[PDB]
Amino acid sequence: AVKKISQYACQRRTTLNNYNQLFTDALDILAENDELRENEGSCLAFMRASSVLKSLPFPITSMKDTEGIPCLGDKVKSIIEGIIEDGESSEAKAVLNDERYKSFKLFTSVFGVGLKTAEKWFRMGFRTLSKIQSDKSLRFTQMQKAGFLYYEDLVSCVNRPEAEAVSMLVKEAVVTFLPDALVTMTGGFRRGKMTGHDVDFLITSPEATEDEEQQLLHKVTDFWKQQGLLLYCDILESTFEKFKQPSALDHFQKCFLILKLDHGRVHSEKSGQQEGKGWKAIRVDLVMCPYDRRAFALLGWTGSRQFERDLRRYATHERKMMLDNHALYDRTKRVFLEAESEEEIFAHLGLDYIEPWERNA
DNA sequence: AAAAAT
Ligand SMILES: Cc1cn([C@H]2CC[C@@H](COP(=O)(O)OP(=O)(O)OP(=O)(O)O)O2)c(=O)[nH]c1=O
Ligand SMILES: [Mg+2]
Ligand code: NA
Repeated sequence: AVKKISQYACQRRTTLNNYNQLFTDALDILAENDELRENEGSCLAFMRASSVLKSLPFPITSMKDTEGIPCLGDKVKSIIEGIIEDGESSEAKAVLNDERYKSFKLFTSVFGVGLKTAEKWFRMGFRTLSKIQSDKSLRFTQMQKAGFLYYEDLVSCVNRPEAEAVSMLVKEAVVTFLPDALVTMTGGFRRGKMTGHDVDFLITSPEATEDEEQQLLHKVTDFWKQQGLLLYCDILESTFEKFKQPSALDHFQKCFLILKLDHGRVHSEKSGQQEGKGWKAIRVDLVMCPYDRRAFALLGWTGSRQFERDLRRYATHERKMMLDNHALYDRTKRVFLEAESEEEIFAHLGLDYIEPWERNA
């Protein structure tokens, strides 16, 4: 009954009602393992397979249900077969018991710790965070110190009442210095997610001067420092150049923060909870972009990561276009394509518009 | 420095 399924996430509608979580959770574990081991192509195969299954409006209950579904190779179909058999993946279970996997997941869960540092610590014989933190020869970056100091709060995922409380704080701070500014919550929460590892925002101003737009993130973070809310701050100045071709991280001015979010600012509706210290450390990402690039930045920062990947792949292989967070370039017409909305980008790409809550690829 | 942060 269902229409042909595209190999591209940007040509699929993926809502949060996942009927194939048994399969997807196992494929996500297998993808994450090849990623920490730096096997791009094998991880890529599991990510694409996981992504297609998330788009299905029904659960896979037999191998005949896998017919006509793209991105399901022989290796992926044997994993599906094993899960149909007893409800569990022996392959994912072996990864979960692997010493490298456990250590890499554990070490990279620390803010300021990436693949290189996790690898360094694993090859040194470390297996637990307790032994890393208490070691006398190791030296930590200021990001890693914050990562270890606020670890429990940061490893606890942010919920919607918390994200909304942060949105109010961001909007009140930004409107203080730029009353004409547009503040949009991006990331997972824009896609309708109930949790996240952080909260993301896109800030833009139609009438700000070059200086007002450069100074805004400094004014907002200083305002929070004065109030004692800024636990961690790292502001990356713009490396954005208007005429370079779109050919990881974008070049806009941005900041990676840890905010002290007072529980009193959260409208939780939840009762029976224990207040403890009365606040929670929340990872917050702010992006400032020039007004004319607002649609590309919004598309880039809304995600999901797989939706973004397939958008760029589709643009390259199907349209001979170059897309990133700053622009869209048409290699045939030899012209940069302008957009005032996400809808105009989809139209330029010849794609049916996919709503933010349908981008959960 | 490389590395981290989306
Ligand atoms: C890191 C990363 C991110 N992106 C885009 C797409 C998403 C946004 C926000 O990032 P995030 O990981 O928090 O995403 P989010 O979906 O909000 O996930 P969480 O709920 O926080 O886990 O950035 C990307 O294109 N490539 C990447 O490698
Ligand atoms: Mg996020
Ligand atoms: Na990390």
